[PDB]
Amino acid sequence: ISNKVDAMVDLLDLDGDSYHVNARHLLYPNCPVTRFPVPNEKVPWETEFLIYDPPFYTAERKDAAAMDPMGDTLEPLSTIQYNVVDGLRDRRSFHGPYTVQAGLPLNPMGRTGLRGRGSLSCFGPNHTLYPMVTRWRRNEDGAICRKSIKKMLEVLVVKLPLSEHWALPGGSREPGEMLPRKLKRILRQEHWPSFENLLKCGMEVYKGYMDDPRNTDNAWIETVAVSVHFQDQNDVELNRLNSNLHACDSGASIRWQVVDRRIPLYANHKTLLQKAAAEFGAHY
Amino acid sequence: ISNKVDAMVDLLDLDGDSY
Amino acid sequence: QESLSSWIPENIKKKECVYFVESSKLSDAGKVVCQCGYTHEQHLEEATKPHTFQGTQWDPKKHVQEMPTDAFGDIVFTGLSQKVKKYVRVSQDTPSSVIYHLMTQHWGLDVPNLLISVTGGAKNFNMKPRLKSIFRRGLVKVAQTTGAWIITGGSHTGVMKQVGEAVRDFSLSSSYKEGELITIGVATWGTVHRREGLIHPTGSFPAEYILDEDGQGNLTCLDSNHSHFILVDDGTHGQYGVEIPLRTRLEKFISEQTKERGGVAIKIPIVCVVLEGGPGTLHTIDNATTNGTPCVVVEGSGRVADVIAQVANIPVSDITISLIQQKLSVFFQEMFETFTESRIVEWTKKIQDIVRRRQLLTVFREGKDGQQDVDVAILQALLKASRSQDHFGHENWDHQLKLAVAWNRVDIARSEIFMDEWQWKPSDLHPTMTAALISNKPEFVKLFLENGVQLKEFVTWDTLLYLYENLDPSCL
Amino acid sequence: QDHFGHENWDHQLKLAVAWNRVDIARSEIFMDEWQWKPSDLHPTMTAALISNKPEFVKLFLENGVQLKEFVTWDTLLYLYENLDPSCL
Ligand SMILES: Nc1ncnc2c1nc(Br)n2[C@H](O)[C@H](O)[C@H](O)CCOP(=O)(O)OP(=O)(O)OC[C@@H]1O[C@@H](O)[C@@H](O)[C@@H]1O
Ligand SMILES: Nc1ncnc2c1nc(Br)n2[C@H](O)[C@H](O)[C@H](O)CCOP(=O)(O)OP(=O)(O)OC[C@@H]1O[C@@H](O)[C@@H](O)[C@@H]1O
Repeated sequence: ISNKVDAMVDLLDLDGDSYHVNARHLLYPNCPVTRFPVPNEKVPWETEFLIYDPPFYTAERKDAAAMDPMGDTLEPLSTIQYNVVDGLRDRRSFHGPYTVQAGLPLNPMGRTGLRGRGSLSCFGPNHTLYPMVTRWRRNEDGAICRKSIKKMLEVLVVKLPLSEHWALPGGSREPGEMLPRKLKRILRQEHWPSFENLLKCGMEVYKGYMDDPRNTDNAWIETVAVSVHFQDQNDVELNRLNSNLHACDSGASIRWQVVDRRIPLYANHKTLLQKAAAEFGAHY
Repeated sequence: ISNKVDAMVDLLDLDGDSY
Repeated sequence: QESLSSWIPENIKKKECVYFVESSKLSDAGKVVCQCGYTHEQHLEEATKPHTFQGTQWDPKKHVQEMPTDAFGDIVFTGLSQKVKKYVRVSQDTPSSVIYHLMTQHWGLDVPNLLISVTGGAKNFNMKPRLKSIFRRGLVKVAQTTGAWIITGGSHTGVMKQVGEAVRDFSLSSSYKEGELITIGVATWGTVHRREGLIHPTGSFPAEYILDEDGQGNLTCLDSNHSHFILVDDGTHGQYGVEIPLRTRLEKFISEQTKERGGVAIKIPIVCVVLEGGPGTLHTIDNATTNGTPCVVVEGSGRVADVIAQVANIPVSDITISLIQQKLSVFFQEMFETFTESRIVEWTKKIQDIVRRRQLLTVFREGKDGQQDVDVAILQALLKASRSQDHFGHENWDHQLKLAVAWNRVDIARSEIFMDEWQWKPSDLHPTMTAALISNKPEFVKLFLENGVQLKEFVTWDTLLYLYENLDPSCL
Repeated sequence: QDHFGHENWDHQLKLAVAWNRVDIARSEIFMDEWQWKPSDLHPTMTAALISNKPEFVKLFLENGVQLKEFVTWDTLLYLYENLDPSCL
């Protein structure tokens, strides 16, 4: 009775904008100077704004970038062929003709809050392609595995120990002729990856602007997403990649992964995978 | 008393067509 | 175990596909799948022979063959509890008399005073804790205090998973008679995950079974909290429309049976409950309601049940087809675009009928009004429909009283029966007074003696002779 | 937080057992996130027995861990090694 009356005494007594977000965080990575705060209200360039005073972003070594070293735009040594190919340094963007002012390429998405050289290699947009291998995760019988809502996709991901994060085997396309060699030289072989480049004809999931933390008001990153899919698991490209492995040279392990909401990847690097979920009816 | 308090705990917890 | 293994295979028989049609469609890296879908290059795994005349293609009649069942026994679900649960394997054409005889005599079950049926959708659903506890407590109390059968599906996903969950919740305490919530399960044998570890002829006694979720395709796994399983055969690998017809036939034949204990005979009442179904529940609810079963749809977390709850007391024919379309367009986001202009017509007609008869239809009103322990709500709807039945000679009164005495709930007797319907001359309660005395029911004898039956009468020479004949058959 | 191999379940249960509040375990952990095959609770059952937590051992034994199993030769050897270090 005493215990029953106490809870009863207690009872009587008690009675979304889509603009880039990661690129706008404070404390630019590995840079002592903090980027000036830009709210979401005035992030676009066209929007009214009157207090603009960001420190000139300076890379640690802008000279070795093989592009314009001009962290400060006092001397416009750079001659960028806007909307045209400039040879070694690409100046053609997937988004389209962006606004140009004072010789500094303006970020099409908006004002990130920091303008300068940036961690990106080249002054202005930097092109990249992120390849992804997607197959349906299979049970012991080999049939497609079901969650409650939809299929499971099985995706191969690679991390290096220093990153403490997982990312797709993609990198900046240093060679114009053959991107995959530099993109995943520590993964395939370059011989098995010469074969992979011969087989490099898949399905184009996403192409356009990418939200990246390095994005300054001058340099931004746009990505290309290619997805090769496996229908059966008896033979072909699966065994071709199994024998097509020289990743044992260095680095950490290369591993297949399931597609899930809590899968450890970079914040918006996994937005590419989320878009790829629509390719084959994936449950996130 | 124990039986009387239980119903009281329950009380406090609960609260043309013609075709 | 000696006379049981004999009374199974030479009367019960299983369907098989004798003919050897090749694979018209090969799916999921498999060529053995041929129309019906078992292994081997042929349609089935039988002898690869011309199989009489080599007539092109097969007919579910010409090329389905019935041969004696080879799978039966006591399934044990590995380390998940040591309870040993019976299972049998049947086909389309087995008369309900055979299954009733097996289940009553050989399996050891007792004839119930009520048949509560649990039919619901199979898309997994998650529901609020209040309604969750209410449903569990109500189902367990109504199915334990009356000794009723809880016939339902055998899968491990959905409403039947919820009732397995509630049976587990009962076994958590199990104040007395732990193995008394017998829940026979009905499911298709052709869609079971680890069913190849159960095919053992002339007795698969303790045949261990392993359950593994997220390791199947579209097929289904067995439950672990049910007490009995009856699996049906069609000689098919991936169809889901074979258990419902047989279940309806058997459930209809059960209610035909009459129970006679103590001198009063009643036909077993039959009630139905639903929870967020899909397209086939508008079969089961209609098929149940047209007969006269008190279907009990619950308001809350419903794809289908909530639709009836929403359109429930709104009067008949006041709803338009466009109104029903806009009602349906606010609840079915996943397939709101795959709904044909003809899919609306079926649902409109069936909702029209179900909601038109509000005497049989009953909405739960989870917490608004009548939010009792569910047991009395189900009993109240059942007695509502029993009151709605035909009666010419003051039979409703006596039948309802007999049924209340057959159960063991005096609150129902005093708050529904004994309060209403007038008349009830004290001599009228004599026939059920005998059963109440025989079955040792002191509450009901007190209530009857309150209403006017005099112990000075009702003790006749004939009545005393009857009572001494039915004396407790365990006494010195 | 990140979890690839059903680690959230085990981590939350380990943390609840590390604390001494069974209400949290039953109202947040043990009610949700599905699955939890009775063999999964064995690693934390050992810690619950070692640290003298009767409420958690009752709750685990309610969920399905059978005392017929989980007493292995290795498990018994482990338990006797971690016996209360203040005993005769
Ligand atoms: N979705 C992302 N993609 C690339 N970077 C990202 C991403 N998210 C973040 Br936040 N970051 C930042 O880079 C991290 O903060 C690291 O501190 C930065 C580099 O250090 P790491 O983590 O060691 O290397 P990665 O990030 O894996 O790739 C970098 C490659 O290597 C360089 O030479 C460059 O040419 C290539 O972009
Ligand atoms: N054990 C199962 N039974 C029926 N279907 C099942 C089962 N397991 C799975 Br896997 N599925 C599949 O899902 C079906 O293809 C559903 O279409 C899929 C979505 O489920 P629902 O559409 O929500 O539910 P219904 O289609 O209306 O069938 C209600 C039935 O009728 C009652 O008598 C009971 O025998 C059943 O509950």
